[PDB]
Amino acid sequence: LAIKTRIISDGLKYSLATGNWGDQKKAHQARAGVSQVLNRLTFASTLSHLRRLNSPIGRDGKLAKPRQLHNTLWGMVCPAETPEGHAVGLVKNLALMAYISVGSQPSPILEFLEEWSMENLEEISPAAIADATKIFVNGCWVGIHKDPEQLMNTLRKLRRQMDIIVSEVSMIRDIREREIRIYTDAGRICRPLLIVEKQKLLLKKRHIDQLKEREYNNYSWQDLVASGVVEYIDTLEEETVMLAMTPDDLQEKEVAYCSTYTHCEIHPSMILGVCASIIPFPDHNQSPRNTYQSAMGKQAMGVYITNFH
Amino acid sequence: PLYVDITKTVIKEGEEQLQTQHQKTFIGKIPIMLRSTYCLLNGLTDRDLCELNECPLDPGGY
Amino acid sequence: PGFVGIRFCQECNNMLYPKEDKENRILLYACRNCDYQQEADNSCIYVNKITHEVDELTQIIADVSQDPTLPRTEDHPCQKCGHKEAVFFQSHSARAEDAMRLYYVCTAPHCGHRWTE
Amino acid sequence: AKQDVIEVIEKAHNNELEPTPGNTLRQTFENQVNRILNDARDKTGSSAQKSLSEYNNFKSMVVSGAKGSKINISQVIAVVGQQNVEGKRIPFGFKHRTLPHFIKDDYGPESRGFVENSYLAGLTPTEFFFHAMGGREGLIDTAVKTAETGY
Amino acid sequence: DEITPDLWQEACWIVISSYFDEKGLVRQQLDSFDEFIQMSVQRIVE
Amino acid sequence: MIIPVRCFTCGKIVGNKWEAYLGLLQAEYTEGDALDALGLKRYCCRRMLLAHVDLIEKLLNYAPLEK
RNA sequence: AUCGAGAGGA
Ligand SMILES: [Zn+2]
Ligand SMILES: [Zn+2]
Ligand SMILES: [Zn+2]
Repeated sequence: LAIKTRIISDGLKYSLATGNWGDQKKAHQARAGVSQVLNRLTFASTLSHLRRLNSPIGRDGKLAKPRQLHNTLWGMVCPAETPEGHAVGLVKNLALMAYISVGSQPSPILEFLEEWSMENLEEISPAAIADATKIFVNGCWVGIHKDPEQLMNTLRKLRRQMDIIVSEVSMIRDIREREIRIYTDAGRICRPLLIVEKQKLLLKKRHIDQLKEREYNNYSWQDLVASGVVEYIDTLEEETVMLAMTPDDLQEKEVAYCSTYTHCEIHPSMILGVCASIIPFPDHNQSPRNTYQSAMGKQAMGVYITNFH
Repeated sequence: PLYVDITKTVIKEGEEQLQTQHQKTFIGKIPIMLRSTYCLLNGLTDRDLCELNECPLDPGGY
Repeated sequence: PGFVGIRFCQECNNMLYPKEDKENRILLYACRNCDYQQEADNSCIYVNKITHEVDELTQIIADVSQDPTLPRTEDHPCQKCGHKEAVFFQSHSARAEDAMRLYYVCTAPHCGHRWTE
Repeated sequence: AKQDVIEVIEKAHNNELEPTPGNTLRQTFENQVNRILNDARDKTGSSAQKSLSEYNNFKSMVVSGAKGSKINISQVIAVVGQQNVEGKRIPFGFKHRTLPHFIKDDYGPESRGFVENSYLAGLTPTEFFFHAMGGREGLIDTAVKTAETGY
Repeated sequence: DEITPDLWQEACWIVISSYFDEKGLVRQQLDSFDEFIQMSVQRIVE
Repeated sequence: MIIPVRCFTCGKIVGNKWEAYLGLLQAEYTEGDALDALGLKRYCCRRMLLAHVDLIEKLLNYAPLEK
């Protein structure tokens, strides 16, 4: 009698039904736009709705900075799919291959750092920080290190064989400032990028052959990630990543542009979304036309579902 | 329906303690997103999905 | 002219503040917490460099050569060790947004020479 | 034009670029880079217009004034042109990089958003992203100015 | 041993097909709700 | 959902060629070879067959409401 | 029918 399931059931139902994310009494204080009715006009509309993002900046805001397509949105957010009206530049759609981290516990990473030459902040001499490197795990400074290069190599090696460090874990080394950042929390956007050797792709004909018969030897994308040829790179890790657009950019040329590539894109077309991949030859169109089609495909009429009867 | 195990121990005086574990106490019904690991459509083949009048191509997530 | 750094007390490990004994007029640095005091030698209390005429080589660190992002060249050899490879970039800092002068860092390990043509 | 821009970049890196009066060195550097690129775009558009024949429907609808323009013909045939955000080139969204596919401190036309190809040829993916930025800026201006104009 | 340019156009799309056959398209929502209903509720209760 | 009876542009019958087209496809024929075999000379009818998806088969998986 | 919210079109 003391307990009441009514609060839990009714509150969850009310939030999911109205969209006001908060208490029922604070209806005006609650934020709207969450829990919208699923668009079932067409399958593309349904998928785009299921892969939709938004930013709580507000439609009344006249500042153009939040709505501007940032350079950072590459491979994470479709550069064409956005509402034409007031929500332009605020409501966004996920890129096709974009995956966002579900979160993990950084305890194994902290234990491994303790096992390594990482020195605890309470034990370090105060004068050992100027020339050493600082290590941050999930935002909290946990210690200093004296071989950041070797530590980063070892951490990447662990991440590439499904060891204590999982694939989704971010690992950014900024060099100008000696900080080393390791991220594990949820909400981090990332995409799979092919790892590149000295100058060569790590993916090989053996991997492609085993993927060809994907229905026989159960060699799947999980095995691809485990073998260490594809890595999930988040946004902050992309700053230190040198990306080859295609393997054609690794071939030696008469003039050397980069010659130190560390990653390669699987395919450039993955930057598009769901309603933008329907466009044939989008590189021969003007961008507002691509955006108009991305908005207009959700209005296209077809078989929205097989069990419409 | 979500059930929670509750352990109530009465402490009054003179080491008069006794723990009564109210196993599987109902706390509320949590809405389940379709195609999740706790939906009845998880892992079901397309034939079974069609048997239950559900579209195999339906992605869920709602 | 040069710059002036702060001084610490040998008793409480607090900063020494400028002070002066009128009897001898000798630049003293007296800690204002305790009675400890010291005799200065720089004879300078405060400088304010507006032209910020400082060398960016001091701020440049030698561990940046291990960045797989910055460009590399073989046409500017290191003067200290003769190594052909070098990594170059701009000042990329405030009060140095202009002056696109290239700052070169030797790639070879244990040298880390930073210079500018 | 690419060779000329490389020459400006080398001159800037060798401290051989004396700033024009009333402008900063990066200001002078950019202004002349954009001048070179704009001259190249105008010249290639003029070449496309000359190449156009009397039976061309683009030219027909342009000379009639019904639709299109010289800039539309030029972007369709010769060169789309420089993509500009807030009146300047594509900003360094990353750490001194417009996209992670370039090197740090690269003020070349391709890095800063000079779409080298035409619409008929098709844009490379970096150019596609930069053109998407430009179109987004146009949409932002269109969707923002209306309330102030109505007031 | 190495992917030749005339085979890369097929190899890359085989890789992408493997990705979309394993992961899906609603994987972010599926995994987020699984995370919630698996550890987040227990974390709250404890 | 189902194969249209006629080509939209010219009105030639294409509703009796879907099963034969599928049989030719299973008989290792190229799509264009099958279209030529079925006498689809015009590219309108070639489109009408080549771009057709057959959702009636998927709809037939669900059980009928009335037995 | 009222309020509020969301999605949209020009
Ligand atoms: Zn003192
Ligand atoms: Zn050297
Ligand atoms: Zn026909």
